[PDB]
Amino acid sequence: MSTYVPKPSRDNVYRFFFTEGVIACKKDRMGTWTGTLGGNTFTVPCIQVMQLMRSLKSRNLIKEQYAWRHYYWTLNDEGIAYMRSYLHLAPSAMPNTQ
Amino acid sequence: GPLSKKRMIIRDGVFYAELFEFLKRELAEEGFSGVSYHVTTLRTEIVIKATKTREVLGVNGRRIRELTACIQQRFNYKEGKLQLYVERVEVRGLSAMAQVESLRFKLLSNLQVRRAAMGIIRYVMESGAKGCEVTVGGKIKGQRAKSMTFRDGYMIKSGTAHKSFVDSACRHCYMRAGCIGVKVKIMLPEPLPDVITVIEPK
Amino acid sequence: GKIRTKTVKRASRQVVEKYYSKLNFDFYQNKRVIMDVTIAESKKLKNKIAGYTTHIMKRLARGPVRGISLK
Amino acid sequence: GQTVRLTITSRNAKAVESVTSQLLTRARDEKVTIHGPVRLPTRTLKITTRKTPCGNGTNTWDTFELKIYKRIIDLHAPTEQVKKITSFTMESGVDVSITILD
Amino acid sequence: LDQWRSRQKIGMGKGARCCVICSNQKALIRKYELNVCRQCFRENAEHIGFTKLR
RNA sequence: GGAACUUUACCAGAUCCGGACAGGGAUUGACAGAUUGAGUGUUCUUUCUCGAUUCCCUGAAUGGUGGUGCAUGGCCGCUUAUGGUCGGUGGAGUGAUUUGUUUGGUUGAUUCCGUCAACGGACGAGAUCCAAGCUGCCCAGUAGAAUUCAGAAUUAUUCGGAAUUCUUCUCUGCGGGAUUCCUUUGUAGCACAAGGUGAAAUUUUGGGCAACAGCAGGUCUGUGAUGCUCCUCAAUGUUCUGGGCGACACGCGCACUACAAUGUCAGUGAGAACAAGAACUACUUGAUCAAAAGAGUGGGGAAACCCCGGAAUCACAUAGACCCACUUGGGACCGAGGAUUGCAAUUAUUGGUCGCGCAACGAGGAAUGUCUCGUAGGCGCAGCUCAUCAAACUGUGCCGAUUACGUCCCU
Ligand SMILES: [Mg+2]
Ligand SMILES: [Mg+2]
Ligand SMILES: [Mg+2]
Ligand SMILES: [Mg+2]
Ligand SMILES: [Mg+2]
Ligand SMILES: [Mg+2]
Ligand SMILES: [Mg+2]
Ligand code: NA
Ligand code: NA
Ligand code: NA
Ligand SMILES: [Zn+2]
Repeated sequence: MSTYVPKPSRDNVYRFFFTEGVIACKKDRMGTWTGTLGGNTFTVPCIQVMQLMRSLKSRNLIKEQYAWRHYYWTLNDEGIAYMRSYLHLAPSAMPNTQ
Repeated sequence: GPLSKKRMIIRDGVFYAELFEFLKRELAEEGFSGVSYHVTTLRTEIVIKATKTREVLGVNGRRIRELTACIQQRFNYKEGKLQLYVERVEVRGLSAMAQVESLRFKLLSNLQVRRAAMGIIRYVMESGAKGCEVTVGGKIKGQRAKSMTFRDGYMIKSGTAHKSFVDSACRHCYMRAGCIGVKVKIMLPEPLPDVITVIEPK
Repeated sequence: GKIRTKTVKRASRQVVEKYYSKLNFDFYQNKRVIMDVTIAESKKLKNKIAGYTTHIMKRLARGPVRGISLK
Repeated sequence: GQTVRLTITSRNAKAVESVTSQLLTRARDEKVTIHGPVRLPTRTLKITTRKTPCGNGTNTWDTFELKIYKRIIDLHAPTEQVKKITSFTMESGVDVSITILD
Repeated sequence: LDQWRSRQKIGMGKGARCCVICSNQKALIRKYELNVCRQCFRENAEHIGFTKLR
């Protein structure tokens, strides 16, 4: 409906993106995407999630695949450093540490 | 509530079909050659088969952990309930899934088509195959499509048992102009349906 | 069927030379003998092999047979 | 005491017969009375569809079929004894459901 | 606005369901709750389990 | 591809940006009034919020049942349902090219047997796989049967509590069984005809898979398979509203119903198989102190419910009606009530009641399709499409024949 992404919901997806290290979203534009972050089942509309990851890819920050209507976004080493600056942290994702 | 038997079997069948398609697109350059899984009471372990297991694993299993988390999110598996292992294929000269990807590698590079197809046939025949066949077709030269096949050895083509003594694969290779599709058929050496041997007495 | 093929006729001749002293003119004993001295995945084929082997044995009892060398 | 009913169902014929033949031997080791196994009728799932992707030429169809196999064994032993009979590594494709009969 | 995609939001009719692979809405197979195109089924029948026997 | 919206690609109008990314108090929403098809901030007037998310110029990118199937991939159809296809070494020819791979018999078969400048091989055919028909082991408190004791009915036989036992029927994973096996004829090795054995006697029956070459055959409306193209911010992108794909006393293909007595109507009897079901399918009882279709209440489910699956052809010694006529044949067209599906039945969504039946039609010119035994023909039932609608397709069972078992006249 709207691609206007409020900032509070923009950082929530990024924190999940850095925490888990990967995001999967079914390609439907009438639907919502949920994620579990410390018990918070914060939800974003699919169209907003789809719009946020289109900007990261075109800046050479993530790697993307598609199979059976489902997206699969994975962030690059260039993206990893970028998210560290934006979120002001120094961890190593989650499937990277150990 | 529980689902019926007719629906449990079908629901567990479209899970394998989607899993195969997902792993086919990721580990295509690494040489994916089939995936199997076995549900237990504690976990849902899955086994992959590739000829480049070092590249599939990744640094400290990075690639395997990125693949692990993709499946968990899509199917909503709970944490600690899913596991994947990678095993190595025995002989790479007898899997048309890996051979076709070696062929595509030569084709996406500057390689002669005949010199490319002769390599695959000679290799698999040397590796111990019983019959091989390579087909390359579609806008090979000029604006008109053409088909070029290369056969060697013996190969059956009819009946039902032809689905067990023959392996096959396909791919679509994106050239600068048009598309090219290549197939490789390998005859893997139960006896043949119509062979009879008489035991030597004494 | 009506007419026998090369697969049946070639295989049914090796049986005669290797095992000539275990065969006679009866189809049912010959089939039991054949099923132990040969390998094949189809019982239909083994029935025809014992059918033609019985036919050969009758001809041998009369005169020599072309392509069969008992030695 | 109580009666426990085991249901075996799979898409492959050999896998079903391998698991059930295992359970009988394990059950006889525990000296447990057995009622079965019973070979329930197999359901056939069918889907038929046209071969052409464009609707041309002769109208040709193909039929795709699936089979489902089912067995049941009734034991006579409490839960702990059953928990030891069926604890093994069954191959993939086969499932076993535990039901307590009334 | 408020009217944007208001008809599809109903989710009732032949334009509601989509193939689980193609995301297409023509000639679906709803038998046994499959939701697959007729074309996709012939290319994935072996993986699902169906095999041509007769 | 049975289109009410959607599907929709077409027509008349209104929106949204779904132009990423770079270079040079932004902006997003809202009450009331007017504009409008719109109680749609679409825009205008008046204000009031939200806060760097996007806004204005360019390049670029994305999208597009937009274009070429004579630029392609893949798949499918046909040539072609036939028995075809091809190497190596050797012989012959200046060479293209030939032999093998022929001539006789036989077979559905380049299937086999003899002869031979050949000999060796390969694929196709055959073999393999699936289902039906007969049978062995295993097996049932999701299938059944027999027997004995309590009960109940008629004047031995019937009906519906407790028990024992047991696989004839049902269920099915792997096996058995048929092989020209036996006799005779015509006989000049391969085989054929009649008979026997037998559940089955000739590819046992019905299917599936099927070589080598080709078609400028179809599809860019399946696809996140694509080359090259087109348009790209009041756009061929996308959404919303309305209409069309259903329009006509015209032509053509394929179906359904009939033209009646071997029948129509009204009763009564006996009696299938394959399937599907939310985990929506369906029983019983109300409604019923009064049409049908409906409504409404309790419960039950996947060899356990639906179900002792009460199908229609069919049968009736039913001492029923009609009597050869466009008639109680036929049921097109139209009128007036009422109920149901749906957000929405005005181009009828469908079903039920009464009426119209004065609409052709009395067996069909020249031409023409399919068919050899549980077959043709006839009869219903499930699945699929599906909120509602099957004169269609994909399967299943029930009743069940006439003719030939030949030839090369037509193709
Ligand atoms: Mg309609
Ligand atoms: Mg519209
Ligand atoms: Mg498209
Ligand atoms: Mg063409
Ligand atoms: Mg030569
Ligand atoms: Mg009658
Ligand atoms: Mg139709
Ligand atoms: Na020739
Ligand atoms: Na053409
Ligand atoms: Na004709
Ligand atoms: Zn599809």
